[PDB]
Amino acid sequence: YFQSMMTIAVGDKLPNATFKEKTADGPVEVTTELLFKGKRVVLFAVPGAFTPTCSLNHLPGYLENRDAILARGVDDIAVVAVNDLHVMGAWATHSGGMGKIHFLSDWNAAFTKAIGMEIDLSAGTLGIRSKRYSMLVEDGVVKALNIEESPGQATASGAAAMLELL
Repeated sequence: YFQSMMTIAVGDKLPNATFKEKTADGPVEVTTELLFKGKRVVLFAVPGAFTPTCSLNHLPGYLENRDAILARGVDDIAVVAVNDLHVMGAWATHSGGMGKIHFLSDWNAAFTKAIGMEIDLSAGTLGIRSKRYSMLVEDGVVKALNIEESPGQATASGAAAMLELL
């Protein structure tokens, strides 16, 4: 039932998008151009801020492995979620990730939908969200892509697995 006409893959360019983000300096708007162009970026997506797999497992892994990741030729790290910007900002602060990593709000799932990564987690009270995935993006181009078949899993898309790819 979901649109699979386009499903992002290795080799594809990311569509243009804008993300809102609460930084310590204030609320800002991040474009895909600004984020990705001329850069090697690790992007991971989570079903939901403050949800257990996302908060206890997926994100802490990237925060624990941040320095090791950046030291392997990566300019930036971002997490994206279909959450509003205030929840994203609160999650940045409470996870201890504020200022270490981008926290990108894809509130209406515009980006997520565009790349064909929607998932229905209605039963868990989440509604329409992003699949869990990680990707290595080089000047806006997908070079490595790890999509979880199950949102309760975070290994293939985890920081430890990403480090092995770099």
